[PDB]
Amino acid sequence: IDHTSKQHKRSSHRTAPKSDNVYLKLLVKLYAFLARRTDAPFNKVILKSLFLSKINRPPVSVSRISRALKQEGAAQKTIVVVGTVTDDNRIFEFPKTTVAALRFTAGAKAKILKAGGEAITLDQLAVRAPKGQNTLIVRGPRASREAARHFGFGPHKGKAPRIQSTGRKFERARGRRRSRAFKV
Amino acid sequence: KSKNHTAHNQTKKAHRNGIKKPKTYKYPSLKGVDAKFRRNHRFALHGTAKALAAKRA
Amino acid sequence: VQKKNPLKNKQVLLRLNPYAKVFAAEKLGSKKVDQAKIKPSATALETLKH
Amino acid sequence: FKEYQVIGRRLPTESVPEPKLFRMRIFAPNDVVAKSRYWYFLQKLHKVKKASGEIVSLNVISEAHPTTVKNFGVWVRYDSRSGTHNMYKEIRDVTRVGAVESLYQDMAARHRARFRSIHILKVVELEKTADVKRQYVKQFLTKDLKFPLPHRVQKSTKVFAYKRPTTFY
Amino acid sequence: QKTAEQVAAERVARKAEKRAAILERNAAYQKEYETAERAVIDAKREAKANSSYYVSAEAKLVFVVRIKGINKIPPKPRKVLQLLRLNQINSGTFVKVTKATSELLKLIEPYVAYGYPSYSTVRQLVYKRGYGKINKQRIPLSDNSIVEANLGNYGILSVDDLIHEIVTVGPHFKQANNFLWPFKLSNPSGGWGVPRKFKHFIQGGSFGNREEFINKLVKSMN
Amino acid sequence: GKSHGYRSRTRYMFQRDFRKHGAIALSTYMKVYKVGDIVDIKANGSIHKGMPHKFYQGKTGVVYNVTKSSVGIIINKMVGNRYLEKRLNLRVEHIKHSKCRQEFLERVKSNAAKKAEAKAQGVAVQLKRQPAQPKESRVVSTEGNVPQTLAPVPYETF
Repeated sequence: IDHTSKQHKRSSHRTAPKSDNVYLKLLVKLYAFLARRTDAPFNKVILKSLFLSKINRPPVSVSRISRALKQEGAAQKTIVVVGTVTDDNRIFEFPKTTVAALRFTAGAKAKILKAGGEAITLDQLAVRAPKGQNTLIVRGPRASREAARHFGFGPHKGKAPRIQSTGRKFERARGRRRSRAFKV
Repeated sequence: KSKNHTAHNQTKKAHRNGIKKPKTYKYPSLKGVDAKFRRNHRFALHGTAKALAAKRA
Repeated sequence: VQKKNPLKNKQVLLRLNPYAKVFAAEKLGSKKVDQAKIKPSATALETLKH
Repeated sequence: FKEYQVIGRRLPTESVPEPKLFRMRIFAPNDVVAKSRYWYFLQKLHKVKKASGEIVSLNVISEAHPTTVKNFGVWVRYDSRSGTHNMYKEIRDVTRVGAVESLYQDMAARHRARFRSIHILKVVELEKTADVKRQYVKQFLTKDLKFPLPHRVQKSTKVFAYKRPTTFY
Repeated sequence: QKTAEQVAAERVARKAEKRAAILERNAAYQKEYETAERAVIDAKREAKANSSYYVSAEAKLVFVVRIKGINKIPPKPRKVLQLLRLNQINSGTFVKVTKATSELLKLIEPYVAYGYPSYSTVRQLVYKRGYGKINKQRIPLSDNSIVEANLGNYGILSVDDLIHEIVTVGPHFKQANNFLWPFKLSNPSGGWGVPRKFKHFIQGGSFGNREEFINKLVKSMN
Repeated sequence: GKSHGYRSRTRYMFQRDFRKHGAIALSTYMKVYKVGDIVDIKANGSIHKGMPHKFYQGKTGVVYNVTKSSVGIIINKMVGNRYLEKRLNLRVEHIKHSKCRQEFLERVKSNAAKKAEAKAQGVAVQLKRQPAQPKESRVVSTEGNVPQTLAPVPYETF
């Protein structure tokens, strides 16, 4: 029988977390329960964004969170992160807010709580917001990782070659200037 | 002695990929376009930005 | 859990097409039908037969 | 086989509507082969093709008097390996269809000529004996024809038999 | 939990209303078919009287059965046998004929049989080997309340009401026939009525167009 | 030794034309290629500068740039397994406007009016195109048109 497509093609999607982590598999279970039974879009998102690997769940800075509040008509929304919330000392006046995250750092838990805010976890977020009522999901910047610079290297892609060290005497001559044959 | 060239299999190979189109984008790279035009198209865009700020008043 | 083929059972046929009762009862694969009949032609027997 | 009539128009063009119409007594096994054979015979006489054209009417012609033994003259253009020939065979048969069936066999047996080689150019019931040129028809047009079937043979349904067979008749 | 046995008396009443409405269509469709059949006969006859040859309309609807099995087809008529969805052998369609789809048939002409089926044939297929394509998935047409849920947007509120849209070639042919999953006819019970399946209808073999001798066949392959 | 120089195998492709040598008709140079215009590419022997490579003969692109004597034309050429967009820089003289886009633009303007007329009158439209249908039934007259009995002919010499 002529197969158009590749048969038994897997999901291409973490349907489960390859993480072993007991608690997180509780936190799936509960959000899986919801995703299905609420028929809220928001829960299907959280559930997916739990399964993401560490690379794909990069740390959201409490600075970033602040921006996502300063958005129009969203200063009172409950900022759901699914990932770490990291402390950021570049900002100062971090506003009084609730934030659900998977994990905070002792910097960022304190920096939120100092404001009068509320560091929540995704179960407590479920109680308050089963369907995701007034939530506002934030993601960390995935493309700015130290690997991803090297990804897709070549002429004339404008990207970072993989090198241990360093500066001159290290991939700065032949093929990096007209003066030594050519510029890539 | 050994065989020199061919393109046998060579299309079949190419269609396992798909022969994926360029993809195209709204806003193509203005890199390459006449530099005279380009220069003014920056001031153009500088102008229209300022005007949309003035309309929001 | 068992496909049925609505040209078998009737009861499944008559689970589809409520009309199949009517159709069966009035027979329909039958309807005489028709009619005092005309007309032969003129040329269409001349041309045909040659 | 049957003897389809096939009638075909060409198409209507703007400027020349109501075209000339054509008609062929196609000896084709069915509606579908009729419609080929018609167009195959059209495409050799006019500048029309099944695409740029249309059938008007299939009508299956039946033998008028299909239990009367007839002396059918048939003209045939058949294509050999070498070159293409005309012919004129004569066929004692009770229909045109049977004749033209039994011609295609006779061509196939005597000239290895396949159905696809042969054209049936014209078929004609011959009224007079004398117009029957061929001897092998003429045989059976004799005043008071009697003959035997010497050497009759019996199809025993069984394998064996005990009586020891006979060809009496 | 409570008052759930009353809902049986509710919903079955709505279904007693639907089965009437589905009946009164199918009575009309039967009137539509028998008159449309007659009206072509009458038109043939009336015209014959007047010297004039009446020509039948070209066949709106065509049924492509794949004949050749998968595995030594060229690329182009493999792609087209993929677009009709004749991915197995001995499989069917209903392709609404146009020019567009005539020319797809001219590409795959030696890997398929096809021709112009009838209400009867289309009926016999759909009740027997009719399945829906229900969230991808080959779900069968079992019970006409399912078809109703899927195609209810484009009308079509019974299996017969779908057959209608196929046979007649209604405006929602494209959704009916994409909902109808490809037929998986068996091998013809009589046989292909040849010796050599791969040849064409003037040459004995079972492939290509064969106007109305599809009906005879498919009824066996069904 | 084998050779694949820039104008390889062009013998006929740039061969000017027949009875259309020499000077180029001046409407060529008039035609206004705005950005976004769709353009086909016929080389024009005569005009040696800005000549397209023998590939793009026939190919049909989009103008991404215009300048003094020339347009840029992005043609997405297949190559192996993946179409690389390619930016040409052709002089007008090797271009022609794409008639295919002209027909379409008209059909939009008609599809404006067929909708505007219909919604004003009484909604009902049907305004896509449709592929030529199966011919509907008809009566064809034998009156003044009795059908000729054709027959296949005998094989004569020639």
